[PDB]
Amino acid sequence: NLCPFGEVFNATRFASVYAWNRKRISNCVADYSVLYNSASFSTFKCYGVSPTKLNDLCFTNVYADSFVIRGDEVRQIAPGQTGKIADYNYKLPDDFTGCVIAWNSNNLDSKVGGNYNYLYRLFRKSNLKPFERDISTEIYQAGSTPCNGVEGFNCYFPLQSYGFQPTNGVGYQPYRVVVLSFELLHAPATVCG
Amino acid sequence: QVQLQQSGAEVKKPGSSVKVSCKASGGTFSSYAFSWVRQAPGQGLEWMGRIIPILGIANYAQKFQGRVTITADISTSTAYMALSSLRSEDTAVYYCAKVEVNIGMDDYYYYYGMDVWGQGTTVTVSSSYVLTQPPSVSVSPGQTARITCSGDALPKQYAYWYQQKPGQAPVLVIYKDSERPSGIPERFSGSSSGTTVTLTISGVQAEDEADYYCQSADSSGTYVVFGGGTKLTVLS
Ligand SMILES: *[C@@H]1O[C@H](CO[C@@H]2O[C@@H](C)[C@@H](O)[C@@H](O)[C@@H]2O)[C@@H](O[C@@H]2O[C@H](CO)[C@@H](O[C@@H]3O[C@H](CO)[C@@H](O)[C@H](O)[C@@H]3O)[C@H](O)[C@H]2NC(C)=O)[C@H](O[C@@H]2O[C@@H](C)[C@@H](O)[C@@H](O)[C@@H]2O)[C@H]1NC(C)=O
Repeated sequence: NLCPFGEVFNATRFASVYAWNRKRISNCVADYSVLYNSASFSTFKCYGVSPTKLNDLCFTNVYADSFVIRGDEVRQIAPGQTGKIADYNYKLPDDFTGCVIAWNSNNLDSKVGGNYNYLYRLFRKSNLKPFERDISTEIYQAGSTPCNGVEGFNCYFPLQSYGFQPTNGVGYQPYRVVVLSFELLHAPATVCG
Repeated sequence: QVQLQQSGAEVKKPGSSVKVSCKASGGTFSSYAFSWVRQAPGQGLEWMGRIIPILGIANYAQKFQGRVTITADISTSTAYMALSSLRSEDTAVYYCAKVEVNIGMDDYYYYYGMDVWGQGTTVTVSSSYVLTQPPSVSVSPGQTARITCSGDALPKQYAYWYQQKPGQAPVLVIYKDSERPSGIPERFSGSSSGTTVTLTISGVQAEDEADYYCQSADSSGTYVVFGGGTKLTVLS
């Protein structure tokens, strides 16, 4: 009857940015007042459609992508951006229809001594296309020597750990990101206000 | 290393219905996804629809409104494509090819491109987004040839190249914009810049003389599309 927005935001567990979870939501009336009019949203930008008129819009299908990144990396999530996240981890098209919402999660996702349970992809031989996710651990071969599963010697494991700690500046603190995409396919519409 | 043996040839009158079935032997069926391409006689490759069996998700090209329906039986490890309201224009060879896919434990799937093709099934009956591909390029037997492929959705989606020698099923030689399959030799190379992709053949042989088609999906990624085609013949 209602879209499970509460399940998506207020969840006990959040995935790392490289293995970003996607949940397809469909056949549910959506109340966007709670999402739009909620406290502690460090970032909330909608590109395709207006948040004012968001509540009365109607789409075929809506996807909720959710993951965790650093504070300095929240700016990269926008369309047509570049970085080690926008290129090797999570990419949005320039025809983006939807919203990006983020909030400060320093209490939940930062353990004293370092949270090494949250990772991102550092090295990769090609930008991925939008909405594509690579979970592989194949070693990045930087040059002549074939890696062959052995790291070092111009060969590294391709994922780095964020390493959150409580005593970190806001920019180096973890943030919880939820990206909402409106598929608007050539089919019967199923979700709206 | 998985093979596909599609069913035998069929003949029907206009208005009939044809079922074509390609058994896939080897590997694990639930891991793969399948799609269907038809080759009009003497004309380019044409995609109809794909299916992901383990999720039971299938989408078809918009030109076949409801005539075609794709299904599969994981129990039998076969894929069924069924066409109805047959017409003469439907006369073609129908290929069934394995799409290498990625399926997530959350509702995520990304389709990629067709790596393994079936022998083929010839069926006879009688009674808005495009990839722009140069129709034909010729090149000298020691030189290098560059074939382009241009659509406005190419930053959003990947591109794949298939080599169709005459009287042959297509063979994937370049995938994911610029990747090298284990089979195709080192001379084949790919590259993408903006809304332009090129296929590169180093020191082209006379072996490498065939039609080449670039396949990529819609901006939405819902429909795949094929290039008009390119005849590379190496001039003597
Ligand atoms: C998930 O929701 C819980 C309930 O919060 C309510 O639902 C969510 C969806 C949202 O609409 C909230 O606005 C609602 O209140 C969270 O636990 C509750 O969090 C509230 C704050 O949102 C917290 O109130 C606090 O009260 C003090 C006053 O002493 C005030 O100064 C604070 O600023 C704060 O407002 C409640 O005490 C708390 N309730 C319970 C039963 O635990 C829950 O986690 C919490 O959220 C944040 C704000 C911090 O309090 C965290 O330490 C805490 O885990 C939500 N998130 C998760 C991940 O569980």
